[PDB]
Amino acid sequence: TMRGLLVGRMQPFHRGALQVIKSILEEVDELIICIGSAQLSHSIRDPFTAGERVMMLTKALSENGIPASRYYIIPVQDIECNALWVGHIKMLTPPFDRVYSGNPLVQRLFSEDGYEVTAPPLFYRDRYSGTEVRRRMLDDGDWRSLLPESVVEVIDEINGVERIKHLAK
Amino acid sequence: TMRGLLVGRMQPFHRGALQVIKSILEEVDELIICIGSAQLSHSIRDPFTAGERVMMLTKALSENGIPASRYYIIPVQDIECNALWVGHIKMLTPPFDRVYSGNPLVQRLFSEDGYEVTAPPLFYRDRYSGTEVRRRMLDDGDWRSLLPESVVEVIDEINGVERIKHLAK
Amino acid sequence: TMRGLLVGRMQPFHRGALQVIKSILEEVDELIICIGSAQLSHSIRDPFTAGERVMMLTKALSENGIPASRYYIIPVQDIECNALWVGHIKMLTPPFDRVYSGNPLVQRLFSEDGYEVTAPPLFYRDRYSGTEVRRRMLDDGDWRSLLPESVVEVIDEINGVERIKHLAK
Amino acid sequence: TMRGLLVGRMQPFHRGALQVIKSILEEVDELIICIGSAQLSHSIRDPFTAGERVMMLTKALSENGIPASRYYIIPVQDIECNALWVGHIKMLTPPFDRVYSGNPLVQRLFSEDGYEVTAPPLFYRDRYSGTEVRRRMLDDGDWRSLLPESVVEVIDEINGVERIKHLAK
Amino acid sequence: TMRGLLVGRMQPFHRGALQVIKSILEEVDELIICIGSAQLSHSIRDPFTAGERVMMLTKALSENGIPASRYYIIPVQDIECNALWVGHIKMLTPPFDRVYSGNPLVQRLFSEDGYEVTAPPLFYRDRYSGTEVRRRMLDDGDWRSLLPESVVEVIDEINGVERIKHLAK
Amino acid sequence: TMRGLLVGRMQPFHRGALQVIKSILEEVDELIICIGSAQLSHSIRDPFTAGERVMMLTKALSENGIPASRYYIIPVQDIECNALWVGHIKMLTPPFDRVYSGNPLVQRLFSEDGYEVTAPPLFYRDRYSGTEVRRRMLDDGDWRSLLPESVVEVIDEINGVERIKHLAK
Ligand SMILES: NC(=O)c1ccc[n+]([C@@H]2O[C@H](COP(=O)([O-])OP(=O)(O)OC[C@H]3O[C@@H](n4cnc5c(N)ncnc54)[C@H](O)[C@@H]3O)[C@@H](O)[C@H]2O)c1
Ligand SMILES: NC(=O)c1ccc[n+]([C@@H]2O[C@H](COP(=O)([O-])OP(=O)(O)OC[C@H]3O[C@@H](n4cnc5c(N)ncnc54)[C@H](O)[C@@H]3O)[C@@H](O)[C@H]2O)c1
Ligand SMILES: NC(=O)c1ccc[n+]([C@@H]2O[C@H](COP(=O)([O-])OP(=O)(O)OC[C@H]3O[C@@H](n4cnc5c(N)ncnc54)[C@H](O)[C@@H]3O)[C@@H](O)[C@H]2O)c1
Ligand SMILES: NC(=O)c1ccc[n+]([C@@H]2O[C@H](COP(=O)([O-])OP(=O)(O)OC[C@H]3O[C@@H](n4cnc5c(N)ncnc54)[C@H](O)[C@@H]3O)[C@@H](O)[C@H]2O)c1
Ligand SMILES: NC(=O)c1ccc[n+]([C@@H]2O[C@H](COP(=O)([O-])OP(=O)(O)OC[C@H]3O[C@@H](n4cnc5c(N)ncnc54)[C@H](O)[C@@H]3O)[C@@H](O)[C@H]2O)c1
Ligand SMILES: NC(=O)c1ccc[n+]([C@@H]2O[C@H](COP(=O)([O-])OP(=O)(O)OC[C@H]3O[C@@H](n4cnc5c(N)ncnc54)[C@H](O)[C@@H]3O)[C@@H](O)[C@H]2O)c1
Repeated sequence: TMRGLLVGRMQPFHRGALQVIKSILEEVDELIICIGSAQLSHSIRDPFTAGERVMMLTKALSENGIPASRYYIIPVQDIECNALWVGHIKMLTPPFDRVYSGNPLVQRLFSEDGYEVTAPPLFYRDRYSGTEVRRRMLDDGDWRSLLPESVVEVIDEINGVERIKHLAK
Repeated sequence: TMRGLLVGRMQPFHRGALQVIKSILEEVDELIICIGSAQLSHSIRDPFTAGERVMMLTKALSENGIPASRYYIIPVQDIECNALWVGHIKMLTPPFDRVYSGNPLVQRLFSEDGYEVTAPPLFYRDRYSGTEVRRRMLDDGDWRSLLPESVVEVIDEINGVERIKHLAK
Repeated sequence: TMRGLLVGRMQPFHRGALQVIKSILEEVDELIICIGSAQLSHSIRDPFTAGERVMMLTKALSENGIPASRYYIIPVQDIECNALWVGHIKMLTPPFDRVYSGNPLVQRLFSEDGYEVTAPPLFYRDRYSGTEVRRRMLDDGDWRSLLPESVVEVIDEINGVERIKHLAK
Repeated sequence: TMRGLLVGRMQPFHRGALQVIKSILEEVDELIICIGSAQLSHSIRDPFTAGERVMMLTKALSENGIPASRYYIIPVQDIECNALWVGHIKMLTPPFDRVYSGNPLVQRLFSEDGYEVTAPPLFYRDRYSGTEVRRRMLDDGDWRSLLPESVVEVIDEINGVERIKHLAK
Repeated sequence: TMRGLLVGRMQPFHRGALQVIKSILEEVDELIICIGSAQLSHSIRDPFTAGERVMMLTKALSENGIPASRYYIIPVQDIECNALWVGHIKMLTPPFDRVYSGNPLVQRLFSEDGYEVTAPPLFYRDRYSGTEVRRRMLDDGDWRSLLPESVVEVIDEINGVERIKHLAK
Repeated sequence: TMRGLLVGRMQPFHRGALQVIKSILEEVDELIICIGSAQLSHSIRDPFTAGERVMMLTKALSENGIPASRYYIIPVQDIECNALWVGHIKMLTPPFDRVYSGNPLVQRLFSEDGYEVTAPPLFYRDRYSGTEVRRRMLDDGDWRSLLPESVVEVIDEINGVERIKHLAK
C-alpha cells in the first residue's frame, strides 16, 4: 500500500490545492496532507490558525466525496532546524512513501532523508493562489469563487474577512 | 451547530475509547478528538508517536462508518503551562461548544475558560484500558481483542509489539 | 474595579508613553503595563533588557507620584503563536477589563478573545517616539529631554548610551 | 544603592514571607522579589498562575506601607539549564548585589556567578508555609489568618479555594 | 571509513567509560562521543555542565594518547520527543555507521531509524560507575582513583567537590 | 592556563579562518572554537548542519598539526535572548579568559559580562569568506583552493555542492 505526502500552508484551502490533491489521489493509495506553518495566524500572509485550516481542509475533503480512508490531515508547526523538519513531519504522520512538492528545500530535505520526491501532477495559476484569495478578501473581490463552498462557510463562521481586514489597517 | 471536544492519549486507540466516541456522537453534531501528549512515544506508558496514533484513530473511525463530516482528529503536544493549554487546544481545533472529560484538571482548565464541561456518557472498565492492552502486548496476551481491527493493522505495520517489548528489557 | 491593559516595548520608556499612561489612568482604576518583546535587547531597535525597562517604569511611575496600588509592571516575551499571545498575556497578569492599543494585531487578538479594545486616549508625535530618543543617544542629540529623569538615571547606570553606541559601530 | 534579591514560589504569599521581606529591607535599599516557577499553576503544589501571584505581591506590598521605589516584583519562569538560570534571573531584573536564599542550589548557583549570598534574616515559624495555607483551603481551615488581607481579597476574586478543591477531587 | 557513535551523561567521565571507549575504538575507525543530557547540571545526579564534561573528555582522550583524528566530542541536550532524538543527534554529528549502547530506548530509537545497533564491547561494574565517583566526592571517599588524572584536574579547577557537596546540604 | 574564545558560522571552514586560529594560538594556551548558528542549515547563507561543520573543524585542526589539547570545537545554537547568550556560550564551553571577535554585538555582550575582548589578530583577505566559497560551489568556481583539503574531502562526502545547487534552483 502506497502513501504520498503533501505540505502546504493552506491560507486558506482553495480549489487550486483541492484539484492538485484529487490529482495525487490518482497515483497513490492514501495522501497525507500537511498544513505547514501551523504556528502562523492573524497576518495578511497567514491569516488562519492551524485549527481553522484543519477545519476547512476537513469539510472540503468530506464535501467532495473523498473517502476518509484515503487521507490524513495533520498540522505541522515550523521548527528552527531544517535538518530536523523531516524527522518532525515523520513523527506526526503515518508511514509514507512519496513526497509531492515543487519546492527546492522541501525536495532536498526529504530527498536527503531517503524519500522519493516528485513534483505535483498539477500546477494551478497564481490567479487561483491564496494571495489572490486574500487579496480579494481585502479588496472585496469575490474570493468565494476561488474557494470550495465548505471553506467559504468556515471563513464565514470565523469571520475571516473581518479579521484580515482589521489586521490590514 | 453543536461541536464537542474530547482529549485522550490514545496509547493505543482501543474499543473502549471508540464506544465512548460513538456515545458522544449521539449528543453533539461534530466531535473534535484530541490526541493528548502527542510528544510522548517509545515508552511503556506512551509507546506510539502522534503520527501512528493519528493513523489508528483515522482508520478506526472510517472503519466504523462514522462520516468524516462528524469529526476532527488533532494531535496536541503537552505544554509547560496549564494556564495556556486551553488556548493551545483552541488554536489547533475548530470552534467547539462542549468539552467531554472526567479529569479534574481538564475540567477545571476548560471550565475556567468559559467552556461547558461534562463527563463522558460512557465509562469503560480498566480491563479495557490501554494499560491492559500494553500489558498484554508485552505479556503476549491477546491485546487484539481490546482493539479495533484497523488499529491492530496499524500496530502490525509499525511493529508495535516488537517496539514496546525491546523498550521493556 | 476597572483594570486596563497596555503593552509596548518601552525601548526606552519616554515622556509620551507616560503622558498616555497618565491619561489611561483617568478612566480605569488600575493599569497593567506589559513590557512587550521582553526577549529583545542589545540592538539599535531594542537596546535594553526586560530587566532594565522594568526598572525604568518602576522608577518613573514613582518619580511622578502614582499610587503603586494603581499599576502593575510585567515583562512579556514574544511567542511564535499570535493565537496564543493573549492567553500568554493573561497568564502573567491580574484580571483586566479593557485593553488599550493602537496596533491592529494587538487590537484584533484581544478582541477575538472577547475583551473590550480601545485606542489610547492620546497619540504622541514621532518626534517623541523611542526612535527619536534612540537616534539622539547615537547622534549625541538631546535624548534626556525626551525622557523622565528616573529613566535618564537608569540609562546612565547601565551605560545605555555606551552600549547603543557600540552596537552601532 | 544596595539592591538585594529574593526568590520564591509564593503559592500563595503569606505573612511569613512578608516579614522576611520587611527584614531584608532593613538591610538593603531595594528588594528585587522574584516569583519562581511562574510557569506552574492549577496543581495542588502550585495553584496560582503568576499573574495571580504578581497581584497578591503588588497588593500586599502597597498595603503594608512600603515605598514602590524600594522593591520590584518579577515573575520568573523556570528553565532547563541550571547553569543559565542566574543569567536568566539577571536579564529579567534590575541590577542587584546580594542574594537572600535558603536554598542550596539557589545559593551555589548565585555564588558561583560571584554574587554575595546569605540566608533569609528571619525564619518565620511553620504554620506559615504555602503547604499549610493550601491545606487549610482544602480542609476549610483558617488559611486567611496566614495571609495578608490584601491577598485574601485576591484569592476571593480568582476563586482559588473553589479551584484547589475541584483540582483536588 | 567506519564511524561509531556512543552517548552517555559522563557525569563525570570515569575510567570505565574510557576502557569502553578504547575498546570501541578497536573495531571502528572514528568514534563520535556524544555527551547526553547536556542541559542538566548542578545536581547530585548531574553535577557538571556540558562545558565542563566536554573539557573532561578532550583532556582525558589526549592524556591517554588517542589521535584526535579518531574522535569527536559533541554535547547534546535532551529533547522532549524521543521520536525526534536520533535526527537531533544526526544533525549535530558527522555521518556515522554504527551506534554503541546498552540502553533499550537508545537502542530501539537508533534501530528504528535504520542504524546498526550494538552493545558496548565491555561492561563495567557499578563499583566504577559515576554514582560511585559522585558518592565518594560527597562522603570523602577515593574518587580520584575512579577517574583519569586530566579529569581529576578539571574537577579541581571548577571546584566540583565543593559544588557537589554544597548541593548536598 | 590562558584560554581564548573564538565564534563563527564557518559556512564552511576556509583557510582564512584557519590562519586566524593559528594566530590566536600564538597568544593563547588554548582556543575554544564555537561554531555559531548551529541550528541553521540547508539555505544558501547556511548550507551545512553543524555536525558537518564540526567535522570540517575537527578534521582541519588534526591535519594542520595542532595539539588536541590546545583547542575545543563547540557547536552553539543561537537563542532569542541576547542578554543570555554569553551565559549560554559559557555553559557549553571550558572556562575561557579572552574573547577574540570582530563583531560589535559579540564584543559588547562579552565585555558587558566582564570578559577581556579584542579583535582577531589577522584579517584574512577577501576571497576567503563563506560567501565567495559558497558562490564558487554554485558557479562551478574553484572553491577547493579556499578550503583546507581536509574540509574539501568532507564537502565531497556530504555532497555539499549538489545540495547548495539544488537549494539554489
Ligand atoms: N524548517 C522548517 O520549519 C521548514 C523547512 C521546509 C518547509 N517548511 C514548511 O513547509 C510548508 C510548505 O512550504 P512550501 O515550500 O511548499 O511553500 P508553501 O506551502 O507556502 O507554497 C509555496 C507556493 O507554492 C504554491 N503552490 C503549491 N502547490 C502548487 C501547485 N501544485 N501548483 C501551483 N502552485 C503551487 C503556493 O500557492 C505558494 O505560493 C511551509 O509551511 C513551510 O514553512 C518548514
Ligand atoms: N498543560 C498541559 O500540557 C496539559 C494540562 C491538562 C491535560 N493535558 C493532556 O490532556 C490529555 C488528556 O489527559 P486526561 O487527564 O484525560 O488523561 P488521559 O487521557 O491519559 O486518560 C486518563 C485515564 O482516563 C481513562 N479514561 C478516559 N476516558 C474514559 C472513559 N470514558 N471511561 C473510562 N475511563 C476513561 C483512560 O483510560 C486513562 O487511564 C493528556 O495527554 C494530558 O497530558 C495537558
Ligand atoms: N505573538 C506575539 O509574541 C505577539 C503578538 C502581538 C504583539 N506582540 C508584542 O506586543 C508588543 C506591543 O507591540 P505594538 O504593536 O504596540 O508595537 P510597539 O510597542 O513596538 O509600538 C508600535 C509603535 O507605536 C508607537 N506608539 C505606541 N503607542 C502610541 C501612542 N499612544 N501614540 C503614538 N504612537 C504610539 C510606538 O512609539 C511605536 O513606534 C510588542 O513587543 C509586540 O512584539 C507580541
Ligand atoms: N533552572 C531553574 O529553572 C531553576 C534553578 C533554581 C531555582 N529555581 C526556582 O527558584 C525558586 C525558588 O525555590 P526555593 O528553593 O527558594 O523554594 P521556595 O522558596 O518556593 O520554597 C522552599 C521552602 O522554603 C520555605 N522558606 C523560605 N524562606 C523561609 C524562611 N525565612 N523561614 C522559613 N521557611 C522559609 C518556604 O516556606 C518553602 O516551603 C523555585 O520556584 C525554583 O523553581 C529554578
Ligand atoms: N529524547 C531524548 O532527549 C532522549 C532519548 C534517549 C536518550 N537520551 C539521552 O541519552 C543519554 C544516554 O542515556 P543512556 O540510556 O545511555 O543513560 P546514561 O548515559 O545515563 O547511562 C545509564 C547507566 O548505564 C551505565 N553504563 C553505560 N555504559 C556502560 C557500560 N559499557 N558498562 C556498564 N555500565 C554502563 C552508566 O554508568 C549508567 O548508570 C542520556 O543523557 C539520555 O537522556 C535522550
Ligand atoms: N543571541 C544569539 O543567538 C546570538 C548573539 C550574538 C551572536 N550570535 C552568533 O555569533 C556567531 C558569530 O557571528 P559573527 O558576527 O562573528 O559572524 P561570522 O563570524 O559568522 O561572520 C561575520 C563575517 O566576519 C568575517 N570575518 C571574521 N573574522 C575575520 C577576519 N579576521 N578577517 C576578515 N574577515 C573576518 C567572516 O568571513 C564573515 O563574513 C553567529 O553565528 C551568531 O548567530 C548569536
